[PDB]
Amino acid sequence: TDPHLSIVRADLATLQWRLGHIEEARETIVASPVYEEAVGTAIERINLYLLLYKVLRDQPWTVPLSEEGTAAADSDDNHGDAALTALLTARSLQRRLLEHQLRTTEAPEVITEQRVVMSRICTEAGARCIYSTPAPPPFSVVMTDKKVEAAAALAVQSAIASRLTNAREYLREAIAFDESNERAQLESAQLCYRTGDTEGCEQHCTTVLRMAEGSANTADAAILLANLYTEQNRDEDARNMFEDLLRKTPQHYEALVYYLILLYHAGQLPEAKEALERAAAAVPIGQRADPGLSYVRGLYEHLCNNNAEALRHFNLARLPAGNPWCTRALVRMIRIYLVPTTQDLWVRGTTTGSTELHDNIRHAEQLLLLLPVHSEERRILQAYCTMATRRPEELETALHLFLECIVAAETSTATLAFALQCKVIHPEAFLGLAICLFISGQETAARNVLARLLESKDITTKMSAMKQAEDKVLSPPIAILTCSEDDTIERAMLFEAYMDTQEGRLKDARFVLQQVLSANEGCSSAWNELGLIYERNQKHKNASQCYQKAWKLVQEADPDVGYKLGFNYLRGGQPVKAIDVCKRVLTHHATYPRIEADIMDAAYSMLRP
Amino acid sequence: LNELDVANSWDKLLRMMRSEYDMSCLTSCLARELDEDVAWNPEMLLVQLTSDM
Amino acid sequence: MWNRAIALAKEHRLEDVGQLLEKYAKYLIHRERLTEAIELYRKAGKHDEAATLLAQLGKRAALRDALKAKKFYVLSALEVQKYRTTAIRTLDAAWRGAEAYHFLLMCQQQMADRNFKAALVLAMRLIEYDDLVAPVDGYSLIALTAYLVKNFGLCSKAFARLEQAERNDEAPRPFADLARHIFMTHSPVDTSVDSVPCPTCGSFNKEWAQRCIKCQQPFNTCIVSGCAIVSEDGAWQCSVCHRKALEAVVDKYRNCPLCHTPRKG
Ligand SMILES: [Zn+2]
Ligand SMILES: [Zn+2]
Repeated sequence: TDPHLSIVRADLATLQWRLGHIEEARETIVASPVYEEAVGTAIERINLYLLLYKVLRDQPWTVPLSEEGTAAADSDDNHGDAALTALLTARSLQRRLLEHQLRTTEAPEVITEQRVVMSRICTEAGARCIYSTPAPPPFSVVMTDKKVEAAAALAVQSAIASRLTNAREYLREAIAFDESNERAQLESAQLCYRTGDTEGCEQHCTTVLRMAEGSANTADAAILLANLYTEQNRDEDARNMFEDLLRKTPQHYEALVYYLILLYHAGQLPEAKEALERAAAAVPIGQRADPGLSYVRGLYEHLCNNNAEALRHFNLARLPAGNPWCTRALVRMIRIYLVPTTQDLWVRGTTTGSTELHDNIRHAEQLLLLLPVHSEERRILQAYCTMATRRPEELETALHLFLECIVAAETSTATLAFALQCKVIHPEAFLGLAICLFISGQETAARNVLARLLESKDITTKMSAMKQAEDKVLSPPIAILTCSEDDTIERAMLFEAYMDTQEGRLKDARFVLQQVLSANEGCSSAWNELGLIYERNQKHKNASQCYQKAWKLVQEADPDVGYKLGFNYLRGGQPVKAIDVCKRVLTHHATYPRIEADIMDAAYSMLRP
Repeated sequence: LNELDVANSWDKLLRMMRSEYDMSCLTSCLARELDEDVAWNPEMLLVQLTSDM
Repeated sequence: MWNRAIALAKEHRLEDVGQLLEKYAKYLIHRERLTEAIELYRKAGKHDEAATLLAQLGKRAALRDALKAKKFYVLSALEVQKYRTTAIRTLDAAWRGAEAYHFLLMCQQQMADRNFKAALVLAMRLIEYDDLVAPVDGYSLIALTAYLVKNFGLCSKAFARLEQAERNDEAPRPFADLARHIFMTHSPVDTSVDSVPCPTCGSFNKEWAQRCIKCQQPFNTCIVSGCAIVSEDGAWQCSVCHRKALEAVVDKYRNCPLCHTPRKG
């Protein structure tokens, strides 16, 4: 009826896109008369391109090629990113209208309001550049040869390098158009961190963490600082800033999570109560504990291996459903039901505990039902529940689930091997594959799949290097230097050390264990296995301090390290620090066997000249 | 101690209502506690609910 | 010595006892001794502002865990009922506030009772009670029970109001996602909703209708199932909380859902 008006076309394209009509919405947009006379007749022009970019924000593009079999170098890569072309045009239009109105001198309030939108536009541009979407490679050229497609693929990395250099271009105007823009500085911090200019990274993150209040995005920078400083251990000031951060806001649980995890890594865990209880006191009395707060406390107790209390706290954290922690808390609940003890899934079960394990699986499946099918990790936790079943026929089902995970990620032995050499996108499922292989009795392919997962996280390079490095920086591997909840690579290298112990080549096992220990002091299990390694070579001296650390970490809860550390001291020659250990064992576990006759009597014999 | 299996209050139920879509974002208003079978006196319970803290 | 102070002021006609009682009430509020305050009020015979001050902490309890808030309203109604015996607009507003948190408990536990048909009948009764309970709380249950019985129409209205609330809030929301997903994966047409006729003029009305659509006569609603009562033969009248229910459901319950009054025998 009235095709001049485009206000209606706006919500038309919006509704079409939101209902999944993609090509239809694109054709709706490109059909606009304004798309290639008051002041406002400028701005809505650009608006359509915005919407275009939005409906093409999630759309996977490819790198354009030439039909001869080569990449079309004369065809720009961002041409494939039609949304990037869209907002390239849009930002040019916005600066052109800025120069249009720079000589108008209208009512200044609209000038002031307009003065900030281009910042949003170019920041979204930079985000699209750094978060680019090169499509998965085609298969027709795979069905041609094994060298031509390889030589053709050698331009996609050029494409991403070009795009990120464009982003590094975008940063300056991004910050320059608005300094009050918290997101602009945040993105600038992230791209600077991707480049390597650590000085600028510190500037951006510090600026964000000052002026951003009333928003949680600060935490996204905060973790960055916590990885920025602890990348090389040169700075530990983040700690201080953290409490300073926590000085301003106590209710910022999402920062408190990284606080707890970094403290866990530094081994200074129990002091976290300083920040914790005041936050607990921050909430007014007579009110239910905040679900985030409950998740925080349960996370703490899980790091303290108080899994029975952590179960309750996490179940308190789930209420009410739909909260941002609800998926997280449910995932943690399933994890701790799967791994209640320090024994994780890839241990070997050497009657009575099998039935309790089955009951755990009942609880786990019952709780896993609550997680939506749309959630990606739901099927991974399904496969992990089937792992918990430990039925050797269910291993086939488990690997089927874990190898549908890769097909989800992309969106005979040949099928699993083609799932193998694909791009490493979902490390959780890859660890699931490794467990699948190991509990199937397979160790070579388990080593291969874990090796591919490790290669994704670049802690491969030190195994052979450290031998000749010590023969003639011991850099903490940058993968582990996160302090976020992603524990997957930690368990990955724990698994790898476990395998190496099983094959008994304890050198590189102790090596990677020392690597993660340098990364993390709270990994009590690794302390235990390192001490076991030292026992295997009878080097009780280092094992003694490691087991003391492990005893502190377990909070005296075990008798096993009782006999372990007591024997370690006793064969070490100085069990005067083992007598108190033995009595400490007897104080709670008054009937731990083999104590009263083996150790302190031999200690008295050793005390005699 | 025979009340640690509280999640059963949604276990055999949600199995028929969650298997399709992600409607969990809507069920925030559901109370964790159920309703029991006893007559509550007007005044005998206020002391025990205010004596928690 | 507040107990001595009030007696001293009363025996010396010190009419300023209101300020003294206000100071005592504020002091007990600061010391969070609601039990002492309500005992003082019931020994002093104060009813309406006493119930109001009880409800002041009642809503503060209600905003996180309201199973005590419904009890607070119940004994507030009991206090205003005892006001009648103490004697020898607000007459029914107190009962409205008390009954405002009646329906929600059994509306939520109807899923546990597995008879999901009455869940919608309960859920569509809190529309008039949007002031006491926020509509975002109730419309979630309304849409949920509309989905669980596979009916629509009312769910469209609930989702529309919920999404308008969300758009008011943002000026990334998942209730728009739920509304669009359900409306495109299912037919969004209202099912049969007129199944009860008016006892006066014979006009078929909604099961949740508070008044007739033709003759405009209010109907007393069932206290547990929520259906409007059309015949007084199957209507059971409670003599304590002054409420009505249906015989076929109240025979199962030995006590009233509101007051739990024991049956005299
Ligand atoms: Zn009528
Ligand atoms: Zn009654």
